[PDB]
Amino acid sequence: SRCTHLENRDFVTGTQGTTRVTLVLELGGCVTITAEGKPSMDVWLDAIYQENPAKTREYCLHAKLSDTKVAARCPTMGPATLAEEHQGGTVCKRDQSDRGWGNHCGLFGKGSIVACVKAACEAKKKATGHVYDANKIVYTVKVEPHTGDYVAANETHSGRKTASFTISSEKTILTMGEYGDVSLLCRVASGVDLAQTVILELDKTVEHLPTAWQVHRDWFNDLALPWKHEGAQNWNNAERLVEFGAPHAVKMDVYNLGDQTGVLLKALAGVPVAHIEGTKYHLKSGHVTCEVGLEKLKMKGLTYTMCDKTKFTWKRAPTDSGHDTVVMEVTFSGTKPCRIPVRAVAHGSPDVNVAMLITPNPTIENNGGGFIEMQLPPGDNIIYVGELSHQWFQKGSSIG
Amino acid sequence: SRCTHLENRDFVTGTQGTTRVTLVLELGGCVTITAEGKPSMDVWLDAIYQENPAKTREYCLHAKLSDTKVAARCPTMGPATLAEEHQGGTVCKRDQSDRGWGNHCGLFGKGSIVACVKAACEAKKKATGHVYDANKIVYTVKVEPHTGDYVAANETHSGRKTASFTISSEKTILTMGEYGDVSLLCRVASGVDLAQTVILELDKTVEHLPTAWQVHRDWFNDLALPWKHEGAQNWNNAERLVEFGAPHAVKMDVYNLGDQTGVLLKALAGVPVAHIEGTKYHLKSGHVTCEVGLEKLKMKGLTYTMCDKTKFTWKRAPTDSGHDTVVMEVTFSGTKPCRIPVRAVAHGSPDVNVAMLITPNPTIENNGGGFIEMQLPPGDNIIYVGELSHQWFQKGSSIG
Amino acid sequence: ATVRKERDGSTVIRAEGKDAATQVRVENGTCVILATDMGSWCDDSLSYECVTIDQGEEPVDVDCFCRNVDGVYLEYGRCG
Amino acid sequence: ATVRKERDGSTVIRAEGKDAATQVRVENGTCVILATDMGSWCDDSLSYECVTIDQGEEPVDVDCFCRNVDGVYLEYGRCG
Repeated sequence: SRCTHLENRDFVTGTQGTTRVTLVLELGGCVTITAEGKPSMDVWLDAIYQENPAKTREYCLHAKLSDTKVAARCPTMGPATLAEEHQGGTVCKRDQSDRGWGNHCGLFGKGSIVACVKAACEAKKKATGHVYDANKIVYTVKVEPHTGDYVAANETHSGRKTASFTISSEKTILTMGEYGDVSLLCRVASGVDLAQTVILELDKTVEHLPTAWQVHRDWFNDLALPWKHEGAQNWNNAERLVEFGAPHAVKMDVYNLGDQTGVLLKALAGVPVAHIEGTKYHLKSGHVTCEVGLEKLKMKGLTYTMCDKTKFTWKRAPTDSGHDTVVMEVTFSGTKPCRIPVRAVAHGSPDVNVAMLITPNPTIENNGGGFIEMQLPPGDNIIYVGELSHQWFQKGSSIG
Repeated sequence: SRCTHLENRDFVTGTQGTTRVTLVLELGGCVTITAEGKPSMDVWLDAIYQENPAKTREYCLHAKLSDTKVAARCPTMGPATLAEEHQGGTVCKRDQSDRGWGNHCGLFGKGSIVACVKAACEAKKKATGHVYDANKIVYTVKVEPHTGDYVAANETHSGRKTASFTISSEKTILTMGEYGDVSLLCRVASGVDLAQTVILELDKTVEHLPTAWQVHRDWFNDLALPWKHEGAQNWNNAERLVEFGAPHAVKMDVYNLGDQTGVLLKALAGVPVAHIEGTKYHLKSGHVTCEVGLEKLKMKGLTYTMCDKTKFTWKRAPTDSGHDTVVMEVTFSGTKPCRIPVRAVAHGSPDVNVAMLITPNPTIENNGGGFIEMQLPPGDNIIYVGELSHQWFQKGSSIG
Repeated sequence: ATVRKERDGSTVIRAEGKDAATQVRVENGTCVILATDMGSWCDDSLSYECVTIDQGEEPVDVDCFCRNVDGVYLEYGRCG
Repeated sequence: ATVRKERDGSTVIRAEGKDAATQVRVENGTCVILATDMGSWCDDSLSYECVTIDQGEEPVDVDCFCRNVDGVYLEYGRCG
């Protein structure tokens, strides 16, 4: 099962009477719910996303400079102008230059000098943003029976059910097929102002980079780059990527400040890299709180025959699950369907079953079936799947 | 004169007997030497340069990444290898990935994962260096009579003479034509270890940038970029422009860290921008110390007739030179060649000449001539070029 | 998707964007390619194992997996 | 080098790398272009005055200067 493989796997084992269970589901983790007389379900937060979020401002990583003009006046001849100063598509610098007879001035002294350049952006050199809205986010919670039954014929996950919630629609009932019904009441807890969360992307170039990053809107708005709203004619703060040279008598050179990709990516080291799946923009981190209702969950294959004790084989012998439980898979040569006779005993006590089953009524189906998961006390145990045995030593405490 | 126009202009006015004068000539400045019974000379440090300096190491501003391979082993199956680890043209990362049954491992636990990528450099994305050698530097000192005589026919500077020195050859005698000879003994003082001075250039791309920068070798060698010596097969420290992604079961993505041009140019803000004129690499700042010998300097046009007092016109009337001296140009309608009758008087003293001439024997040539420069006491003066007068008020002290 | 049996026993599937979410038959086995960031073939490439999943097992944390065929490798370019 | 008399009285010389260290005649006057960083015509350009130097004066801190012609401007691209 997908859940058995995760580092962040939590267990919730209800009592004979428990019908409501409160859970925090984090992105990238899972929870295995076990309830007596009920099957085990794997519940997990699959995604927190918004489709088509509002675009923020866009930034310029590399300025395209052009049509540089320099105007100069002589000492006491007033100031030098260029119309480009009261224009938005430009960057300008007023300075003074040393003037004299050998550069057409009747006076030796400082004279006015102005240089202007036309600032735009290079093709594919923008950093774009999208901001979230709590009113528009969607969060997907998945439920699947913990049986380890996969349809490796059409590569389909059997019994997997998806519940989609919004801030308004935050209640659901999922029908787990022949296992009955599970109710979920999930409240999203962002902890972070979604309206203050930005997803940042960079226009694709030849180099291979992460998809996007999840940044705080505070920070994103403080980037020292020219910016604009998609549709705007010119870039605001275009002067951030320009450097003016020392003025000569009537000439003053205008230089570029380089490609800021490296600068930005240095800042983004240690920032969580986020995913985009078409129109779906994903929050890299978050969690949700559910009240899981198990009352309508029924045990599958109760009236099935018990599997013949001698028809078992080890498909996968007892191994540590990585969560202080033992996992295994059996192959049953006999006639299907049927209930597996599984138990475990601690050395010295043949008559006492010590197996606290995570898969409560293991059955061999005419399709899948055969996976058993159990919690065993520390020490030397023997695991029995009918007459089929295997010794297991259980490590003390937890290595977590 | 070029010298009259400079902010950093110094005066050296010798006495009747002085024949040797010690001077510090800085790049970008000039010195006007005045000696009694001798003409005035404009001496200046024109350049400190080295032709074809030894190349330093070259750095990579943008890495070209390719042929990414990922190798993985299962828990307890030992380590994952790729030959690319003991190779120089690559960057590698050893990590551990979460493994289990659903990714071909019989055990659940961390398994070895290695990712390797081939690191090279993008076309035109290198920063190159050249270092200096005191044994190979050349320094050019220019001498020109301070007369303001230009051949605006063939656009040639009349009387300008260039002396080239090296650490060995540091003595010279320049023949100033009809003005005699000036001897120079110049000792270069770098103050900075030339062998610890680097000139940095960036490979030309579409953006307009400064030519080069003069940096300290200490700093240049500490740049956090991959580097190599021209000719080397691979880049050293190629790992400086690579970022490995979170390892998945058997896959681990390798990303680029962007174009470092912006990063480098941010560091170079406030660094002196240096010039390269073909094979000539120029030190942006420096100075030299000369012992200037004036003994063999003769006064031109001593036996010339005195210009007719009434044949003068103001070409350019007395104006402040910007160095507490008064400059002017006259047009002489009469017959050439001749010596100009120039003097100045302070109000109340018609009989006393107060003009301390910076151009000691002004003459009207059959080509050029007519420029006068003088130092006048503070207050109300009258300047006379023959019968041609002009009032001049002289500012007190100095505004320097 | 092209399949080649590189002389060192090994096998290599070279896939593109068109090959995403498809089944490819290799030898007696079959491999499923789920890799989303695929493009045209070039230098900007990524090569890794296409895991053999034991019959009737759910693949986990893999975007390329095989059944009934061992030692399969995936390579794709990220251009276009 | 091309010379054009832009209707607003003004005149503009558009020069290239080939035009470096050359004399160009504009109207009754002549201009000398000394600009070292010149290239082919493009967007990456620089435009500034080409100073009228009074007859028999040494030009100082100018890389473009005129004689006997006023209001001359220099433009060049930095491509190739």
